[PDB]
Amino acid sequence: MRHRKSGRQLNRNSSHRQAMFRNMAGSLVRHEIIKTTLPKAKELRRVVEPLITLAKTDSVANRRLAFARTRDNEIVAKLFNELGPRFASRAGGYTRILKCGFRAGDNAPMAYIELVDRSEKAEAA
Amino acid sequence: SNIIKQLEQEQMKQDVPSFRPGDTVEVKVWVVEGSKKRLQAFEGVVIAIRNRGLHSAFTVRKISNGEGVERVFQTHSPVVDSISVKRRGAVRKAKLYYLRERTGKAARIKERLN
Amino acid sequence: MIGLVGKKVGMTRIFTEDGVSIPVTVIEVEANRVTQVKDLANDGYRAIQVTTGAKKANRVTKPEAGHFAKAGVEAGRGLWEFRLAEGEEFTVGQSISVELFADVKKVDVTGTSKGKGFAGTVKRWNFRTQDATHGNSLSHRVPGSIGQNQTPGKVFKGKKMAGQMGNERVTVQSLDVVRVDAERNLLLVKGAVPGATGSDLIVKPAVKA
Amino acid sequence: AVQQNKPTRSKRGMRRSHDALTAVTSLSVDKTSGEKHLRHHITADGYYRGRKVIAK
Amino acid sequence: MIQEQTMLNVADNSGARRVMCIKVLGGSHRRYAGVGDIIKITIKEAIPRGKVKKGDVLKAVVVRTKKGVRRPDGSVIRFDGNACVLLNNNSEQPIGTRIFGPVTRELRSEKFMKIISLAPEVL
RNA sequence: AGGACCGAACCGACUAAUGUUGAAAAAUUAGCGGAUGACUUGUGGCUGGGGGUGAAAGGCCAAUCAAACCGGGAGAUAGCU
RNA sequence: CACAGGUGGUCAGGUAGAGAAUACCAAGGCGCUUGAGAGAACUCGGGUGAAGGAACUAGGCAAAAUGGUGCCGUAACUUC
RNA sequence: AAUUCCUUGUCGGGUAAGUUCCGACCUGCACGAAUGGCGUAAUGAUGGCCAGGCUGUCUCCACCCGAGACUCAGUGAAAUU
RNA sequence: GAUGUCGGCUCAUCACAUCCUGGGGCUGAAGUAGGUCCCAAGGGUAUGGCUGUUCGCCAUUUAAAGUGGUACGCGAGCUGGGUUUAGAACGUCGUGAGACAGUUCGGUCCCUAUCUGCCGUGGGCGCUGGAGAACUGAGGGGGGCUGCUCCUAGUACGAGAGGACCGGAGUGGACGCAUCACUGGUGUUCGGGUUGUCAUGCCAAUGGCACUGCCCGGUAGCUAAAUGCGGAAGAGAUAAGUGCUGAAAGCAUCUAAGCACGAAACUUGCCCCGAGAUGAGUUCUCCCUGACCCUUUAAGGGUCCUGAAGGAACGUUGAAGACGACGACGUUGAUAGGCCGGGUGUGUAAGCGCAGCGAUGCGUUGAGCUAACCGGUACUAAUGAACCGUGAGGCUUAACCU
Ligand SMILES: Nc1nc2[nH]cnc2c(=O)[nH]1
Ligand SMILES: [Mg+2]
Ligand SMILES: [Mg+2]
Ligand SMILES: [Mg+2]
Ligand SMILES: [Mg+2]
Ligand SMILES: [Mg+2]
Ligand SMILES: [Mg+2]
Ligand SMILES: [Mg+2]
Ligand SMILES: [Mg+2]
Ligand SMILES: [Mg+2]
Ligand SMILES: [Mg+2]
Ligand SMILES: [Mg+2]
Ligand SMILES: [Mg+2]
Ligand SMILES: [Mg+2]
Ligand SMILES: [Mg+2]
Ligand SMILES: [Mg+2]
Ligand SMILES: [Mg+2]
Ligand SMILES: [Mg+2]
Ligand SMILES: [Mg+2]
Ligand SMILES: [Mg+2]
Ligand SMILES: [Mg+2]
Ligand SMILES: [Mg+2]
Ligand SMILES: [Mg+2]
Ligand SMILES: [Mg+2]
Ligand SMILES: [Mg+2]
Ligand SMILES: [Mg+2]
Ligand SMILES: [Mg+2]
Ligand SMILES: [Mg+2]
Ligand SMILES: [Mg+2]
Ligand SMILES: [Mg+2]
Ligand SMILES: [Mg+2]
Ligand SMILES: [Mg+2]
Ligand SMILES: [Mg+2]
Ligand SMILES: [Mg+2]
Ligand SMILES: [Mg+2]
Ligand SMILES: [Mg+2]
Ligand SMILES: [Mg+2]
Ligand SMILES: [Mg+2]
Ligand SMILES: [Mg+2]
Ligand SMILES: [Mg+2]
Ligand SMILES: [Mg+2]
Ligand SMILES: [Mg+2]
Ligand SMILES: [Mg+2]
Ligand SMILES: [Mg+2]
Ligand SMILES: [Mg+2]
Ligand SMILES: [Mg+2]
Ligand SMILES: [Mg+2]
Repeated sequence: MRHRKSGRQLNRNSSHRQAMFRNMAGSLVRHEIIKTTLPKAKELRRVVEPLITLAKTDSVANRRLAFARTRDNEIVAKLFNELGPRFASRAGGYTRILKCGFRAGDNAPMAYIELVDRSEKAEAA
Repeated sequence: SNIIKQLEQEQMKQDVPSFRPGDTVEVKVWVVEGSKKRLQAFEGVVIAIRNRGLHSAFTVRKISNGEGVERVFQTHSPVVDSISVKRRGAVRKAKLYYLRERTGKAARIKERLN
Repeated sequence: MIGLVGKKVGMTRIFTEDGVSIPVTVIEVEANRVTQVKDLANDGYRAIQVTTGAKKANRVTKPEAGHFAKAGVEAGRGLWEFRLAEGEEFTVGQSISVELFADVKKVDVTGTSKGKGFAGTVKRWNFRTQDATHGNSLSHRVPGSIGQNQTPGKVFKGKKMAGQMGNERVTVQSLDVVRVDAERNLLLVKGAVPGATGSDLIVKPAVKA
Repeated sequence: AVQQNKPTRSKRGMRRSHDALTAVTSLSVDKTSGEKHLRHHITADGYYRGRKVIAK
Repeated sequence: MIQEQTMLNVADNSGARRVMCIKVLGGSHRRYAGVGDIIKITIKEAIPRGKVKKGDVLKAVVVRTKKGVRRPDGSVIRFDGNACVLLNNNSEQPIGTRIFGPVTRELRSEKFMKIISLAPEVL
């Protein structure tokens, strides 16, 4: 059974699933909005939303912690410097999921995942 | 869960002394020695602590007559009268399950001076 | 005697004065308001229909709402009937408390078991597994032979086979009634009861010894 | 395990009784774009619940 | 949790050192023996001039187990090894005159009364 | 020194599971034997069908060898279906 | 067959290593031409298991186990 | 006994219990001297038997990680009748 | 123009010529224990050594270790040890090739389930206007085992030795269900230690890979070894049996009339399913109150207007789940995620300071981190809407009411 168990396997092993969510949580922080399949999108929320909760407090530890979680200094920068103080007031729920259509080649149900308070100027550059 | 926590703390002990793994405790327990109700002691190393409110337990190991004897005490049980730290133990891990394969001289636990 | 509808809060323990741990199941039994009294003249049998707790006004349909309306009681999560002993009498609207079991020694608890989903013969029927090795071919948990030969040349009805396990009506009998607390809408019973936390139960006084 | 008799065309037609599709009845129109889109789905021009949410 | 083929140490001066459980007595298909249940044993290792010899088939009361006994409060008592006490085949009484190691208060019953007195420690 | 020892490449193929409308008309995976020798391998050459070759299993001789394949006698014959 | 098979010779970076083993890497080359979900029985392939330890079975099949270097030390028998 | 039908021969050993094993006897249905007899150290992916260790082999299954199985989209077989 | 063989495993189902438990007649039955027969099929009915063995012998249990049928049940369920291939040997037979119904060593077990059957689970329509609940209970299934000790009583009984009936209490074995509070197992999503190597410039910290690299612990969950509960008592009608009254047959006679008893079998009783119970039942509540045309004029066909209750959809989901189904919630909102506080688990993070040549230690510091958990919180997402389903519902008769 699956009684009270949390977390999708997404037809991938632990190490793969982890690295995929490390890259994806990167891509979102960078482009502030990404298109992906709805199940992945819904799981990405459990990865990215606490990274921002970290970035709300600037510290050497917190920075290294988020670093070990992202493995990209470009992302840890954007987090503590920008997003943290952007979502400074906001008590969770830093992302939004917009269901779009269905992918061609495989009929997967797609979605957009964006940062609640989006910067169209940081997203393009 | 709210009702359950209410029913549990009203049954919970308030006087429990602090002890951690490594510490050598002397559990004074209520027993019926045939036609008598007296206190028996069980002085041994605390090798495990389970923290679960009312359901909190702990494992005490002693080497009685060459053989190892562990006892699992339910902390909030009325059976358990007193708990007393006889020596403060110095260990790293929270479960000293490795000790079960150690004898006499190898099994010694350093004193925690602090 | 009548029964009361309740809710499974969960299992805990009770430590006695003589240092014994009684394993208990906390049962939240709020008041059970009568919504219909069934009599021989109108229904052909004697029973009381009751409701308990509350239900979202928007979630209460026009037919349900009106049924409750007639009784002059607030809508509950559902309705359950209890057959009346010769003599037992109640009025519509009359509220029943867990204190009904205040002097009932043992009770029978009817719940809805947790659902295991599709279960194999090994779990479902306690079938013994075939050999793990010694040349066994893709036949470890399988049910083995399911019949004879030309005679009868069919599988008999009721054959123990894999299928849906759990999530069904289950009664546990003769459980010791540990505590009754009106003020706290509580019932304490020795031993486990069917169902998951938060599911509905039915407490009735023990039918057997 | 194969068949002993050819199943008939009626039997084929029978097995296929629950094979029919379900027309999407969930189409709504956007109060701003005047665009058909699925219920709880962004429009082809990136509109959702009247606001332009995606710039695509 | 003693069963057929389970080897046990001896908690007495009966002469036996190692005994093997050959049958869990006390009911058809009975699976396990626990602290205070009678078993049929075969002596596998024995001292040169003790009361019993190697190969002797007889009975035994289990006194200590690795699984151990439970108490009304939930309290467990685990021992480091499974050990029994040799019993006279028909009399179901102790072959030894002395008991070694600690035993539990579970034994206190009229037929195992001897064992708890002689016993050095009772838990 | 050695048809010496342990062990990769290389040469084998003892066990198990899988696979058995296979990934494969003989494999894969884990373990296994030999590994300076009667070792192993590239290229080219000789031996042809009652014939070859064979540390011999009727083995092998181009995916079925107690007598290869192709074509012919040929529509052999078939008291059999 | 765009097939887990078969196919002779040459080359031999770094750290660890006895090594051409193995592990991670370099240069270089690839993710194997259906994907998305879900997380039932059952099958394959793995990880861990309380107490017991061959009671399994035709048979310890299969697992599990052992595993390196140096030194100490090593029985019957023997063609030494 | 790779040989013994009667036969699980008899005895001794090992085990709680041993149609196998080891030792012994001889009544060899139907051993026997290069169709070699009888021994033998070493060697053996050889056959029988025992012990320690070891464990899901078993008591008696549990839980977990993966590839299928199931659902959606694309492609799209087979034996048989 | 193929019905796979012994034995095992897994799973069984029936008979009763009954192994145990139950009732009972005789006994060469004192008691205890037997012997024999009658009734009885409800449940129960060992594990090992040896051998391929079934069987059997043996060991040790047990209340018992039943006898048979089911293609000597069961290979499109597994095994392949026995037994018919091809290799080889011994004995024996034959000049020989070879042979044995003699032994011995080795030796390929395919099949994606169309029909029936069976286990689960849905879709349709029906039940006469539609709809939501709660029931009734025709019927079907499940279950049904038993040891030991104690009281009566060391009494009846017996010369003792011994040792009960009836009835009552307690505790087990085996089996079944449910549960996760406890003891635990697992827990590749939590925390720590560590080996090799590569990377983040480097130090310091970290991450990747090496079975989760190798390990130590462990949350929720699932779960057995864990801990609750069950078999019943009672009622009815009986079996074999035991009798009361009693003729036929002045007597006798359990039987012919009448009457009292009598079993784990049977019907109830307990548990589950259950009105497709088409014989489609009941109870309560809810919803709908426009016209027109045509024809073969009738339970006729169509059009306009209408679109209720309800169901469903779509979304967030669930200790519900293959899918379907079932439950919770959808802003008048805790349904999921996030967020806050707590718990739990791991075991004193980073950084800095001090001690030491250094490995390393100490203080800050029970630190840091912490999944599925408990208590909260609208921060993100659950949108106003659509679709199916209608528009007062047949005739006959009776009883009321007009
Ligand atoms: N979207 C939506 N919200 C609801 N809230 C309550 N009922 C409904 C419903 O049918 N649809
Ligand atoms: Mg896939
Ligand atoms: Mg890895
Ligand atoms: Mg109900
Ligand atoms: Mg479930
Ligand atoms: Mg088995
Ligand atoms: Mg196979
Ligand atoms: Mg297998
Ligand atoms: Mg068959
Ligand atoms: Mg028939
Ligand atoms: Mg050599
Ligand atoms: Mg090669
Ligand atoms: Mg290989
Ligand atoms: Mg070798
Ligand atoms: Mg070698
Ligand atoms: Mg050549
Ligand atoms: Mg030949
Ligand atoms: Mg001619
Ligand atoms: Mg011809
Ligand atoms: Mg390809
Ligand atoms: Mg290599
Ligand atoms: Mg184990
Ligand atoms: Mg262990
Ligand atoms: Mg051992
Ligand atoms: Mg055996
Ligand atoms: Mg066996
Ligand atoms: Mg092996
Ligand atoms: Mg291994
Ligand atoms: Mg043996
Ligand atoms: Mg001999
Ligand atoms: Mg060789
Ligand atoms: Mg045919
Ligand atoms: Mg009879
Ligand atoms: Mg007779
Ligand atoms: Mg029977
Ligand atoms: Mg007997
Ligand atoms: Mg047969
Ligand atoms: Mg097969
Ligand atoms: Mg031959
Ligand atoms: Mg034969
Ligand atoms: Mg009826
Ligand atoms: Mg982590
Ligand atoms: Mg460093
Ligand atoms: Mg029903
Ligand atoms: Mg420190
Ligand atoms: Mg927290
Ligand atoms: Mg109308």
